[PDB]
Amino acid sequence: SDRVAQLTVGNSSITTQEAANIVLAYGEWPEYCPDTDATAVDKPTRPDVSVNRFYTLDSKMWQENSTGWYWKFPDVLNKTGVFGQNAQFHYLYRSGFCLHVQCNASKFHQGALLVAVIPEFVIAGRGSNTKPNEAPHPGFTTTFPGTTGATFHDPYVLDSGVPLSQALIYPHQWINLRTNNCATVIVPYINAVPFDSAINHSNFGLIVIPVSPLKYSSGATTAIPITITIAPLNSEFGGLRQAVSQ
Amino acid sequence: VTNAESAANTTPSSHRLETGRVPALQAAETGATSNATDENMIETRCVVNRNGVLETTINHFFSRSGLVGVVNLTDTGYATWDIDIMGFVQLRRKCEMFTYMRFNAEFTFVTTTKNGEARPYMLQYMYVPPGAPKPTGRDAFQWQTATNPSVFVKLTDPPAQVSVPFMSPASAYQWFYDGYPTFGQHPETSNTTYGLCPNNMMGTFAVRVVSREASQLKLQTRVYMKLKHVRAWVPRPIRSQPYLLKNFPNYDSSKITNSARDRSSIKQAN
Amino acid sequence: VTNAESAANTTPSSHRLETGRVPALQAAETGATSNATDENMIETRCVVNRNGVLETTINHFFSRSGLVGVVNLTDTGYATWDIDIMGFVQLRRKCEMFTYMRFNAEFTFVTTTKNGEARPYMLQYMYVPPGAPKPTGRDAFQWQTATNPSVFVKLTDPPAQVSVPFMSPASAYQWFYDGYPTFGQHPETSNTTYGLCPNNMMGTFAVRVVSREASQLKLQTRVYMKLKHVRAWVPRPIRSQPYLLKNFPNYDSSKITNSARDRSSIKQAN
Amino acid sequence: VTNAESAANTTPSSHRLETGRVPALQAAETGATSNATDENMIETRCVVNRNGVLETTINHFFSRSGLVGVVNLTDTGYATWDIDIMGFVQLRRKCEMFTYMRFNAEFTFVTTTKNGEARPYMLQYMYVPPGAPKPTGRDAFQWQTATNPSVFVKLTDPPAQVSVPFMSPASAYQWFYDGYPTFGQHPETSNTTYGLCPNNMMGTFAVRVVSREASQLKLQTRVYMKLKHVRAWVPRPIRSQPYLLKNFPNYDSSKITNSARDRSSIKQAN
Amino acid sequence: GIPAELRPGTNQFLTTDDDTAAPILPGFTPTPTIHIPGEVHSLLELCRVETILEVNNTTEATGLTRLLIPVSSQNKADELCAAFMVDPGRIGPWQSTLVGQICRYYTQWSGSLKVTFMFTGSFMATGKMLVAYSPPGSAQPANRETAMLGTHVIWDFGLQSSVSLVIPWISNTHFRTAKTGGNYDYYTAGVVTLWYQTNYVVPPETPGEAYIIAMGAAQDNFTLKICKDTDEVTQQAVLQ
Amino acid sequence: GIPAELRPGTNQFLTTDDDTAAPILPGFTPTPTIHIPGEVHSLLELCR
Amino acid sequence: NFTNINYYKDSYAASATRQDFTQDPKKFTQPVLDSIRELSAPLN
Amino acid sequence: NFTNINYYKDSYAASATRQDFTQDPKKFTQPVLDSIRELSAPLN
Amino acid sequence: NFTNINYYKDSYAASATRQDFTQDPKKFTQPVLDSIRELSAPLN
Ligand SMILES: CCCCCCCCCCCCC/C=C/[C@H](O)[C@H](N)CO
Ligand SMILES: CCCCCCCCCCCCC/C=C/[C@H](O)[C@H](N)CO
Ligand SMILES: CCCCCCCCCCCCC/C=C/[C@H](O)[C@H](N)CO
Repeated sequence: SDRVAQLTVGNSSITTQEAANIVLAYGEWPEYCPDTDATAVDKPTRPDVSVNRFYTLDSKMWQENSTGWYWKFPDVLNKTGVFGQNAQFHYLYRSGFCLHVQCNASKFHQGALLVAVIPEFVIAGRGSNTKPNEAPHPGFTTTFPGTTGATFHDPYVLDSGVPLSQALIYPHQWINLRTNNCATVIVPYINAVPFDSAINHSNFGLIVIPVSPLKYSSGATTAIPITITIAPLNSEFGGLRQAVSQ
Repeated sequence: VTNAESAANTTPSSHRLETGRVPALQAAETGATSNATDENMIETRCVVNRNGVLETTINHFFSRSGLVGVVNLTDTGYATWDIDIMGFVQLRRKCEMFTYMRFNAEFTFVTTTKNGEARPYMLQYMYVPPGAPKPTGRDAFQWQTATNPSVFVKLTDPPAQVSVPFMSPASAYQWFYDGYPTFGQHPETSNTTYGLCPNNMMGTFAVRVVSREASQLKLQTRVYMKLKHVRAWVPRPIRSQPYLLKNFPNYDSSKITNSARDRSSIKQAN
Repeated sequence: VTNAESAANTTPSSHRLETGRVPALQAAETGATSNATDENMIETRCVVNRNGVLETTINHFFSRSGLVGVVNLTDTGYATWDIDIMGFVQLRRKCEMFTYMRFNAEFTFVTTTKNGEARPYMLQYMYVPPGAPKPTGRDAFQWQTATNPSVFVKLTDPPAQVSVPFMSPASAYQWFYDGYPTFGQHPETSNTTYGLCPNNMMGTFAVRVVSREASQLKLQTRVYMKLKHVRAWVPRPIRSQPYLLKNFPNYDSSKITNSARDRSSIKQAN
Repeated sequence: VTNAESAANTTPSSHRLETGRVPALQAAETGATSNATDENMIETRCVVNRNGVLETTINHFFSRSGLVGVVNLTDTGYATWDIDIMGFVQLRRKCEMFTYMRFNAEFTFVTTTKNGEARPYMLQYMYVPPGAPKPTGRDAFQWQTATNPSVFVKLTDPPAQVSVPFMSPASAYQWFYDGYPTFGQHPETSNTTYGLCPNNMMGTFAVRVVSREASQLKLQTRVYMKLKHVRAWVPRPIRSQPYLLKNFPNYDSSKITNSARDRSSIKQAN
Repeated sequence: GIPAELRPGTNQFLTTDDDTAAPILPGFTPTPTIHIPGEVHSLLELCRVETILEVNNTTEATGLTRLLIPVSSQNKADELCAAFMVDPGRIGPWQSTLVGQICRYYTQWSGSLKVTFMFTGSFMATGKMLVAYSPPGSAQPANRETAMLGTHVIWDFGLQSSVSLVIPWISNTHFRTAKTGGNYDYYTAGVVTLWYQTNYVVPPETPGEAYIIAMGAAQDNFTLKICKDTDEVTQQAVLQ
Repeated sequence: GIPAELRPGTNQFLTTDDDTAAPILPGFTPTPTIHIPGEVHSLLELCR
Repeated sequence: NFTNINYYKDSYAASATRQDFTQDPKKFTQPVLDSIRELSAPLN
Repeated sequence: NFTNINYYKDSYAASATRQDFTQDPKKFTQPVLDSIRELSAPLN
Repeated sequence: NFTNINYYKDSYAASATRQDFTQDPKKFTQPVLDSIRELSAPLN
């Protein structure tokens, strides 16, 4: 009554037979914007069916000597589905998300993963250069990876000068290959403004760093994938105009 | 929500000899901190704790003055300083402990001389908001300050001190901004505008010596900022790597400093 | 007459499909501003506005100090200044935004030296009303100030500051006067007295160094005026042309500066 | 427990002629002070005493300022002083009259020059708690005092004065500690750690001249401490031997000073 | 004019002073607040979260295998796995956690600690451990019979893959200075050791090498006194 | 600003003065007291 | 102890206002949905 | 917030008195004689 | 005589508080167990 679960959101469902919990980020639920905190005058739109559903990304192979991956959360979904059309035609965007990262393995594989959300996960440019105009900066396909993700170069500092050891102050879970196979986080809309564009600003970002690397014996399955499914809970848009890709 | 001072006291406990009640076996795979306390593991006594925790709020932790910037005036005639408190690594790390912060401020101006003294001259401090014209000379018309707030103080006076409100267009100051300020084709080589929040640009701080001819002194005014009425949101880990730039969280690829000093073996506590 | 703070909030609105009710078609030929609001044109939501408009009154807009005049004292021994605030174009334009103004004042006296310093000398500021004899020397009998208000202050003191009431014979100060002060045959060539309101001549402001011999310093005292308890009437457009004279609204016939900068075409917003 | 001011008055008494009632024969072998009073020995009169004893409490006896330490600054650039009040034998003996003391403090800083004057320079006093890094230069980063309490005062100002609370980890300050701070093999020759209470180490007091170049003056700042809200326990005899060391009660084996001056004979009062 | 004398403390700028100041902007109202999730009110909310310790901070550990305690199968009984000091204001494993970076801003701490061990290994690998805390006194124990004389816990790798050893507040003084070394070994807290209680038993066709992830946090009665500045941040020149 | 003149005795440091002082540590509570036997309250207890 | 007293109309120029001891550690330490007891196994 | 306090008999030496939010925009925006509705044609 | 007035939240920065005339000389002068009278022989 605690390990089996089903998460029906829209016309999509997620079944699992061994999980641990569902961490609720900062103990709060994704809500609609109240009339007190709102500042825009135009009426917002609410599809409520076509955008609040589980979108599944491509799978990431988990090699033995892997470093990690990271995705921006309002940016992985801009070309896929009706959510990308809504977040390309409109100008303002407010929604929470509902994470789920699956990584199944047999009872003879060992390893663990740390999955977490990092609000305002700013990517740092690597290189010793204390000169404003000569310093290195990350490219556009590194700050905003897209739907194909991006790998870490130094997962020990989260590619931002911040220790991974104390990265447990974030809403997170573990995927221990002996206990569970799925980590899920229900994150609300965290921002300093009530509404914000979904093309220039990426609210937060998932990180999956493989601590205690994958180990197995000969004869077992080598290809161990990693699949993540997102659900934009309580999406609402505003400021309809011409569609802009990026 | 509980509101109390001191510290949670302990209660008397005895030994437990039964099955099914296991307070020690936790499960960290759920992303929750363990809730096992003193009384359930070991036999304990009763104590009444009086160790006040008033000094651990985020309003007593930040309400302490601290150097934010230094302004060298040669006497070009004047000197400017773009207001950004992320220039000295002492008050930058405490503010970067958090993601969003909403607070009032209180700046203190301490001006000295080259060798260190206080000659009875006069100084004008002028705050230039975003959009107001910066002064182009020591006897320009911008110094008429018909609307800009200015302070006229001497070197032989106590250090000047003003109070500054929350002057941001957003609802809070964010130090980390995961995005670009504008639309368009962003480059792959030199993203010189990534992680630049426009809600934190507060203007320019100018200073001149009120005179007609040129005074032959090289001054140096230090700005000491203190935070008050501070609210904080979304805590985040404290930085361990040395700072390189001022507006960017750049670190060094090689020679990454470990977050714990080395010892001989893993089976030797000392 | 309505009295409220914040800002008028909006109300929810739906679409209208009917004839005879047209809120968008106005008629500017009646000299009245259009009264169409947000709700009637587009479908809107409900918001509660809290954006305070306290900072937009004519009493917070004028209650800011500002340079009105400068008085150069060579030490003739003394120096005079006919009180007229229309000499610097920063505080002149805000006051010429209106036609009639009734207010109290608060003058601040900031005196410096040639190179800029404050030597411990003594200064006497004396106000000479219209009709009182102006001083003719640095050791004359007019400085005995048996009835004129005077201020004795040093250079090493804080800047002096006094409060001045509404001292006009009319009911308000008018900046624009469409007439002549006297009767008679007015000339066609040089009307050197047109637009000269006699209700604004307030007197002369004199300053000397209190001594017996001559002090070898060239001072410079700046008068900073601040308005308070201000009432305004009959608003009028703000001036766009550069100022030429002090008591006259003269402009330049040739090279008239347009009130909007040029662009390429009329079909290109940028 | 009795609480009263003035002094216990006497009562009238007459002669006693009886057996068995002997108030004069005491017995000092019981370790108790004799309780015989005036009235029982001699015939006395009645008096009402009004000689107030308010000036004999341990709170009026210690609430008097007194030199605790002197700090010589040459301008190394800076100067430090480990806080320990047992360096001058005037306030050390009154505090060593008692074993345990719990009190607040109030330090006063009096800084002079070599020949004795007060040049208008600036001084920074910084308190370094145990564990905080001591400054290594006159322009180091420790002087940024983002958390350490600091005082910026001039030489031409009144002497600085701050209030300090009870900052000990134990419940009271003990001056005499009959033990060692650590475990292990203690030596027989040089016990350089006997009688060293770790609950009295309060940190380091640093002082610098706030400047950039080097100021050519030799200063000397005297620290005047005053006790207040003082509680005392376990009184002990006052020292009669001259002091030799600072943290140790060492005396001289030879030439022991007698606690009473010599006279000719034992049968000659004068 | 009312008579008024000036006292010592005039014209001084105390850094940690609570006083008013003249406002630059008269009649100002800031931007209205909104509801941002995750508001902090005290620093005692950040100390009660588990955070991986760097118990493997020895040399020859490369970049990320410094957070892992290697476990394998032994040949002699009563073996030892790892050991580390308890002092959070000390250089070592507690330097990499979140409570040991907040207790470094303050020069005093008090209350109980908490260390949580999570076992990342195969599902078929059983075993038992004896993690034992020892108050001050002699050095680190050499035998398991000496280590079991303190306050130990017997944790066995089962379905629940995490145990928590609470470190009780056993001290003489009410508080402890977060600066040990020298004459400050009077404020030491003790040694936490982890022992190979029975063995690490593994079936065939399964790796015989696993890892334990140690985490650390504060307790309900944790408190701190007297703020200071940390020793980490070093700055030569201004960040231009 | 309220008018106020300065009197003799300004800027002097009297040793036996009873006055307040600015506290260096804001929001501080000391170590709790315990019961230590033999508390003195006056110096007239040591003279008897 | 009169300290809260202000001397201007602007409220942001006052001292440190009322010290409220608000503390909700249940949102950083136990954010899971299903409330877990502390005397039972987390995963039944 | 004591600020209105004066210290002389002359009332013109005080601070900025009571802030009244008086506002009559109907004399600059709609000064016509015949009151026009906003949901009808101005000139019938 | 207003002197006790403080001006901060910290109570250790005030003046010399209430002067209590507490005095128990019976613990230094007569600490013996058996209470001895002053009009009789100490050792009967
Ligand atoms: C001349 C006297 C008045 C001086 C006014 C200076 C204060 C105006 C700037 C407000 C400062 C707000 C605090 C810092 C704001 C942002 O966080 C910084 N830009 C950080 O980058
Ligand atoms: C020496 C100390 C007292 C100085 C008194 C100077 C103030 C007396 C003049 C009153 C000024 C009223 C404000 C300006 C009046 C008219 O509008 C100007 N003439 C404008 O042309
Ligand atoms: C720079 C301004 C603040 C200066 C702070 C200095 C006071 C901090 C030290 C507290 C002194 C407590 C009284 C003396 C304590 C112990 O008894 C001494 N170590 C005696 O050896």
